[PDB]
Amino acid sequence: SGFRKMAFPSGKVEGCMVQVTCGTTTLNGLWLDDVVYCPRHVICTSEDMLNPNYEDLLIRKSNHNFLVQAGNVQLRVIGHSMQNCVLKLKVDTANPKTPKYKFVRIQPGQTFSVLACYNGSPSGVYQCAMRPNFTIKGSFLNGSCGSVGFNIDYDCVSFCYMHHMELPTGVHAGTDLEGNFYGPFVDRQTAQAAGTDTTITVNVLAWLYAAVINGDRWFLNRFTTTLNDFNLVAMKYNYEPLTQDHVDILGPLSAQTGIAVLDMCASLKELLQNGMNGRTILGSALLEDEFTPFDVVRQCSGVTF
Amino acid sequence: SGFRKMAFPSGKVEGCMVQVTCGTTTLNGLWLDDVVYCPRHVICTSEDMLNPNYEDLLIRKSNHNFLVQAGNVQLRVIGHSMQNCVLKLKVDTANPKTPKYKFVRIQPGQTFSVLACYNGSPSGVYQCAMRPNFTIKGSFLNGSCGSVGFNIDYDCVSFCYMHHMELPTGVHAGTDLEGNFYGPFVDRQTAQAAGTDTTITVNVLAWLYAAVINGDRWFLNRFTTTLNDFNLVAMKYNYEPLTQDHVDILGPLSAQTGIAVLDMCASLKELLQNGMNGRTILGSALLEDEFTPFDVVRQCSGVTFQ
Ligand SMILES: *[C@](O)(C(=O)NCCc1ccccc1)[C@H](C[C@@H]1CCNC1=O)NC(=O)[C@@H]1CCCN1C(=O)OCc1ccccc1
Ligand SMILES: *[C@](O)(C(=O)NCCc1ccccc1)[C@H](C[C@@H]1CCNC1=O)NC(=O)[C@@H]1CCCN1C(=O)OCc1ccccc1
Ligand SMILES: [Cl-]
Ligand SMILES: [Cl-]
Ligand code: NA
Repeated sequence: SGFRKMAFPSGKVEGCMVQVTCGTTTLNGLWLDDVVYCPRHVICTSEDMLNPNYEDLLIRKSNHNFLVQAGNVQLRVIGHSMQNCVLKLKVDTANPKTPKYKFVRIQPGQTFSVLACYNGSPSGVYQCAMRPNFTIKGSFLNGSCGSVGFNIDYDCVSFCYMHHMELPTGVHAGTDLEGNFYGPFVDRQTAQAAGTDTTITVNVLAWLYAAVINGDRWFLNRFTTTLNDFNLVAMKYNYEPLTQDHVDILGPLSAQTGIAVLDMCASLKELLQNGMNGRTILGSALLEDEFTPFDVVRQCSGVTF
Repeated sequence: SGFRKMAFPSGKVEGCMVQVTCGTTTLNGLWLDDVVYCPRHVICTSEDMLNPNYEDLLIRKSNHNFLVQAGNVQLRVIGHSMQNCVLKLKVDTANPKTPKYKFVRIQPGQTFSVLACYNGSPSGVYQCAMRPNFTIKGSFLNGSCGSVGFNIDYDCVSFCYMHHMELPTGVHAGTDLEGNFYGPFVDRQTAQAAGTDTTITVNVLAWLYAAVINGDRWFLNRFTTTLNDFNLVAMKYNYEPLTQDHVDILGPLSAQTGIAVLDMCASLKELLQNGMNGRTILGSALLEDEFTPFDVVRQCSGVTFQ
């Protein structure tokens, strides 16, 4: 028993991290097969970072302008191209540690593991969720750009995030591995506000199920409700709407606990209206919303990679 | 910016995890060089778990009674020895993925990363702290025994924990890699229970410093305290005593923020008195005690956001 914020084992990703330098700029790259992926703003100076013409800055560059370092070995760049906000550096050597992988784009509410890296060296791993406002609450310092987020399924790494930005409130923004930003953000040094965030309702429900599985039951009650009535409460408390799909997705946890979703929705409804009355749930005084239904089942069933 | 429960990258430990089977019993082992370390209760049967005589159980085993599997490769056991509550199986192959490593026994309050494993395969990684009562608040299911805890400061893996038990309150107990338990626990199914736990005061203060570094000062106040007056108050909330060693360890964080340690103690005293009044600190509505001073310096910027 027990319930912890748990990240995927990071070893398959660690073997892919490299250092990329262009001029005085150094950040991290992802080395898969014979291509290194990194943020396109590696080609920028600070003057460029206000209003960068990435089109013109890249046609000025050549292969020799890029230094790629894998551990203590230099990788020779033999081609370069841009895809959206990502730079693709073709190198002369295929990464012998390349895992089975695919590039995926995740939806708000979904979670992933971040391997925070500096100068091509992994530093730490933690679990994040894509917020409804398309930011992530990460932990990133200067030099972390190019760090990636991922999920693992059996032996297959699904890369979903590359780090690019920190916003004025200290939350973070990035792209998928095809260089498309999550959220209404652009890669330049301008003030860009994260939109007002909301709470991920289906994940709060998933975490309440985890609490029941772990013996925390004080919030269960005799009442049930309907989607419509609950969604009016959700909107009142800046929670995301709950859809029938979310109810279906909570099936496995509803099957494991023998508690109906609209049953649990009535519990969450009262928690929002009355608070916790000085009690905690799974060691938290807040309603936690960065565990997905899949995250709960995987952790409570010991799934292995 | 940001502040997260941050584990070490687990790859160096993943390459050491194997499956150990004896009889119908399977758990995890740690393969370093030509030795596989695992909990000695892998040799137990249903009856033997209340008062196992491990010396008598082990002398009856042959090397071929131990099946060690590294992924898809069977490792041949060529010898075995028991050290305290750990079994050491000599194998005929040295692990080519063995990292630079050492064994360290940690003190209560220290943190480490746990690589939770089942059947020799990693499931996930998370941060833990050794509680003052020598338990850890883990996430462990049947089959997780032999999973290990570690730090990797400066590219050297320091193994500090091997998982052996879940106690009736749902918390967890185990050994160092020399097989000595943390706390008063034993690898028997006889009634055991953890002592009353307490909050790791020096870690809470470290985390309040992290909050200041990241730009939050709402909880500070104009007062100070003596060390002894602080401990008289904090112990009324089941906080561990704060020692001069702890004050010294907090020095670098005090220097970076300009907040004297005993002035931060005065803030904590008021936070215990008042609660947070609807506010949060670094995203939490409770006072967090599983970040050490070292952890905060590891993760936070060296430049305070004034
Ligand atoms: C990230 O770009 C990085 O790690 N940079 C490494 C070194 C470097 C690369 C390119 C150019 C110069 C230097 C960095 C990571 C941030 C910094 C702090 N925490 C993080 O997560 N991200 C950025 O600097 C990005 C690049 C485009 C602009 N930007 C950014 O964060 O803008 C926010 C902003 C800052 C100041 C003023 C206005 C907006
Ligand atoms: C751990 O031993 C394990 O993973 N076992 C897997 C299969 C197996 C191996 C060897 C022998 C038998 C079976 C297991 C992990 C626990 C279970 C649930 N969560 C966990 O972390 N730990 C145990 O079962 C240990 C072994 C010695 C006794 N024990 C235990 O947990 O007993 C609990 C207890 C009962 C009464 C009083 C005090 C403690
Ligand atoms: Cl220690
Ligand atoms: Cl109070
Ligand atoms: Na109900």
